[PDB]
Amino acid sequence: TNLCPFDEVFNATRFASVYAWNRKRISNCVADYSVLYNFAPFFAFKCYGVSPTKLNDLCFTNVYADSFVIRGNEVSQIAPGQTGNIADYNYKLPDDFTGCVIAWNSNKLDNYLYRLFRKSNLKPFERDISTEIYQAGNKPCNGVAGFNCYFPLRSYGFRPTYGVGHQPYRVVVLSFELLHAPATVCGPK
Amino acid sequence: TNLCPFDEVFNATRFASVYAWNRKRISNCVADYSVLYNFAPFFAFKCYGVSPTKLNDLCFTNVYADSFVIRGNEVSQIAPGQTGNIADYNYKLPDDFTGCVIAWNSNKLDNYLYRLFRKSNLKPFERDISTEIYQAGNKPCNGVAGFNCYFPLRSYGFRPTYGVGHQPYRVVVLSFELLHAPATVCGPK
Amino acid sequence: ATISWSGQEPAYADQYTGASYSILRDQVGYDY
Amino acid sequence: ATISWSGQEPAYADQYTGASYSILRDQVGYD
Repeated sequence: TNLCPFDEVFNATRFASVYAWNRKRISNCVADYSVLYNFAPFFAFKCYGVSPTKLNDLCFTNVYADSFVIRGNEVSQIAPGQTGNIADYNYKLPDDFTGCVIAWNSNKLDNYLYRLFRKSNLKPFERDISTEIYQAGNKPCNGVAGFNCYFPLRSYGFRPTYGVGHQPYRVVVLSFELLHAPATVCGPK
Repeated sequence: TNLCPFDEVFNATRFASVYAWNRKRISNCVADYSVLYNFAPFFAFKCYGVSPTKLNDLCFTNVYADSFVIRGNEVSQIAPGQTGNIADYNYKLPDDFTGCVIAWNSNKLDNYLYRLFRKSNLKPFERDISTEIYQAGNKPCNGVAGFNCYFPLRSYGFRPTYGVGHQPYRVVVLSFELLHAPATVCGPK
Repeated sequence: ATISWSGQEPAYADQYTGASYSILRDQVGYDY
Repeated sequence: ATISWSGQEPAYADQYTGASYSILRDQVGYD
């Protein structure tokens, strides 16, 4: 019993942005992977490292799930560390990290935001919710937009039939964290 | 002897603006290169290739002077072979021309506008008036100001008692050109 | 017809060796 | 206070590729 929400947090309406995610910890519960492992058609799957066929057996201290609506072909960027504008600015997964990502296209379901380049490369696992002015030029722009003054974030709102490769994708990342002295959170019996 | 007129164009009451700078063509006449230099105290007479002799020996087919206004720390870009949209996005001179640049202060004398992002750089010697809204993002602003959509023009403030760097003074660029149909020239006294 | 190139578990409908996967169910999975 | 590379005489009060050094009667130029 006491199944994790899983489906609810995955079938959730009004999905969040991409530059500003919402890391949700999943607390002590018994989580069957059948609904995630097997689904309605489409709904691609891309799981690295450790595989469910033995996660059904072993136990994990705790897990985090993050959700976002990244569009385009850059869904390849969520993979072992690859240099690409999405990766180093809309956060990069660490190489040693062995969680799994599941993506599928969203057109029937769907004004949205997309993070622009930062002043420097960014380490994994920190949010960059931030509205300031990017200082490209040596001349301190220190205010409203001008030469080398770019306000981050972009949009693609209301884009029906923009191209089969351009359709709105959405993807979710799961990370299994094993802190010292495990407590709970096992597989189904 | 219909002396070639310079007092009216330097001592003009309404000096116009850098956004819409009044190009003034001067017809055939005889100049007095004595008032040109040693003008009112303090001024700039930067030029490239000007010895007074070859000015006074003979005069040329025609001349198209230009006049405009900027603050203190931007007289670098009016000189040719320079970048910086502070003046590049409003003016630009070729590397081959041989005119002069004249500067004089107007703090005592004194709403004015400022050029801002333009779709692309302009060659030497065009004209651009544009109330049409500029865009730097993907969403078409197509109307009033919005995300990434800004008013294409900006003011100068002309605030008195501002800093020595942050005060305006005006500039006239003088171009001497000899063109085709040589049988017009110009005659010394 | 999906199929898994990584030596095991073919997949049926109605590249590169990184690790264990199950991908390319849609048309996004490949690059060429 | 200002040395002219062209060798012509500067004007007495009471860095780029330029030709005439009958200039710099003001504090606009120089570092």
